[PDB]
Amino acid sequence: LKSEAVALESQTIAPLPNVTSKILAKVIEYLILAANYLNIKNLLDLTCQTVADMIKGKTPEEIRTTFNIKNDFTPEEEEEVRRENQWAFE
Amino acid sequence: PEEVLEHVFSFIQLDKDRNSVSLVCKSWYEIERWCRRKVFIGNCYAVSPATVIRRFPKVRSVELKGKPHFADFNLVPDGWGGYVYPWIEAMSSSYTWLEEIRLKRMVVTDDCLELIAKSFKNFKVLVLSSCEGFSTDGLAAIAATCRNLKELDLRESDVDDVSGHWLSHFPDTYTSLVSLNISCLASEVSFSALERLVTRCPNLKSLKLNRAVPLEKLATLLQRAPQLEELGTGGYTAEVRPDVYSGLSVALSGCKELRCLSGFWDAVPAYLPAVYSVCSRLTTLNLSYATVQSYDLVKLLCQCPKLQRLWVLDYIEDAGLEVLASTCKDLRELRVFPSEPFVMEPNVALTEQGLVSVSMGCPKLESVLYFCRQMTNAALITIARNRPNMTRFRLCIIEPKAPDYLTLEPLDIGFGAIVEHCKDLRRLSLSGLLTDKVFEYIGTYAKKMEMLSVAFAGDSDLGMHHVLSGCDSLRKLEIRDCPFGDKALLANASKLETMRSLWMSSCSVSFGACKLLGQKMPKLNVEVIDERGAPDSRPESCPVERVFIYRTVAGPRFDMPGFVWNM
Ligand SMILES: O=P(O)(O)O[C@H]1[C@@H](OP(=O)(O)O)[C@@H](OP(=O)(O)O)[C@@H](OP(=O)(O)O)[C@@H](OP(=O)(O)O)[C@H]1OP(=O)(O)O
Ligand SMILES: CCC[C@H](C(=O)O)c1c[nH]c2ccccc12
Repeated sequence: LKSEAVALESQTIAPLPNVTSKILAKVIEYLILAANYLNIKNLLDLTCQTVADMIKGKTPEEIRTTFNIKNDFTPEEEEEVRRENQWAFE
Repeated sequence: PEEVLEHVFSFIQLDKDRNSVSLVCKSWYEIERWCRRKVFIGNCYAVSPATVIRRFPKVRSVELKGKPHFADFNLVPDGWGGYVYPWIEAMSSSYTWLEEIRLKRMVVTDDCLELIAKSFKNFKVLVLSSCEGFSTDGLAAIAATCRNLKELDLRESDVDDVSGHWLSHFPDTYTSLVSLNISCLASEVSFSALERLVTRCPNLKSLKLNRAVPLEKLATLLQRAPQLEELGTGGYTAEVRPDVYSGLSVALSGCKELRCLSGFWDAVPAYLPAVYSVCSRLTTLNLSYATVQSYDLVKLLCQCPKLQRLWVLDYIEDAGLEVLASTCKDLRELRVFPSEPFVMEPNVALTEQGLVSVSMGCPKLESVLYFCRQMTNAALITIARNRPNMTRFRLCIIEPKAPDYLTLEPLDIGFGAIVEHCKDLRRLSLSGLLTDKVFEYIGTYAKKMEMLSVAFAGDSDLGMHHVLSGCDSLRKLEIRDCPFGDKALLANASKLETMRSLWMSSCSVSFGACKLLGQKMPKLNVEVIDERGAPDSRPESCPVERVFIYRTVAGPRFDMPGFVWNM
């Protein structure tokens, strides 16, 4: 376990290169980037859920703000999608 | 990164939030569409099967709505539209893994059902809320073929009753039933079949019977279904006999998990008490079909402290509702229906005082649907004062254009108070003597309102104008016999793009003005529904019978009957 108690959780496993020291600590104390890597389905389900909450019910702009995504939409595409979204699917 | 994003995304299940994520970047738009499970299509002429099938390839669940709501007031002639086949045909080849189809006000044929039945293997949920054009033959097919069915729900649908035999076509291996609503059927289903059915389905939580199941047979069904959460009785009348009463009582209290009760057709007051075991845990009760008198209802209701929803005839009366008001501190939604609407002189003593009571007495009343014969601004003012938390308010005064009966004034300040005080009012529906002033009120205050309905109200286009101009959240407006026409509509035409539809029927909208709107607004679909021949056989300036405007991204539809005209 680098950089058999309750260490079989990870099905990437049951000697690590794509993890660090301060990270491994937090996993055993019990990122997502990881939680994945390793397969620990309940921790993947921990983070992915509360993350999905940073999102729940915020504007597209409001999300990419409070994340860090560059809007890569030509206003052409951005307006036509919003039209479909709102006229057909909401 | 793709996989983690897919996992985050599966938690987000709200349409508004799905759309929101589809619009955060080209990549989110792509992950998002591929793992979208459900599509809500509120107006099926708004977009095309094909457009949908390609945006959302892996869809498990489809809900679609057809004719607008004023089809319930028999105001959308047969032929208008609604056709679902095209939807089935398209999804049939594209949506192998489709699990549910919930449809509202659509035309559905035996053909469609056949097709659902043979194309969809994981099929599990069919809800047909007020549909037409299939028969029990249609149902047979589903019973026969859908190995995996969990819900068959036919709320106020209008079926062709070819025979009760459809239900036996369900094979003996079938066990997965969770929910059966067959209240609209008249076809008497085979009782043996139904019984064997209820018995081999351990997961069946909702069973809603038709009138053809007699009170006498109910007890037997419940012994087989002790785990029921929702029951709709069949008939509720019989010769009065305590073997009968007792078998009821026993069977019923054997259902510890019952929360919801309805049905009760021709209910005999002597047989209601059987249901008291239940009463103390009920959250929903629907007594709409029961013409039981007030004291009875009262006797029933003091038993029901946990009651959250109540639908009832006006037989309840004010005395009725004063009790309700002290008894059910948990009431969320009340619907009082009329027992005899084609009589302007009371048969019950249901007045405004009724609704006023409930409103002081139920901290949590938020939905209302109430038919009386008389009303006052004093009452509406108080109502609005007590229930700032109100969210759907539909009043309906039997005799139209009726004024406040104490002062004689129109009800504008009445309804003005509702919309001023119920800052989250998202639905409103109106009656009595009303002048453009109410609309000015709505336009100033109803900022969150989504749905408005109006009949015999208003003075001039100045009214529709205030609504179109004021109501930021408006999604659906629908109007009949009001003095509203061309000025308001054209003045406000782009509002129409931020709205799902406008219904105006028996109003003053001229064919000319329809023509012009259609021109200004390609992306709308301005349908004129009229049955007295072509609208050029008449001077441009003549009112059409009905016009139905709605945004769409699919352009004009192809299935217009012959009394329908796109502009
Ligand atoms: O328009 P209605 O024929 O009245 O029927 C309903 C409904 O009203 P019911 O309460 O009578 O079912 C809901 O509206 P609310 O009472 O909750 O306001 C509803 O579905 P929701 O449960 O999603 O609200 C929906 O409205 P929508 O699709 O606008 O949300 C819809 O009106 P439709 O005739 O548009 O289906
Ligand atoms: C009370 C009956 C239900 C209906 C509604 O609330 O949408 C309605 C109530 N009041 C109305 C006046 C005009 C058109 C529809 C209505």
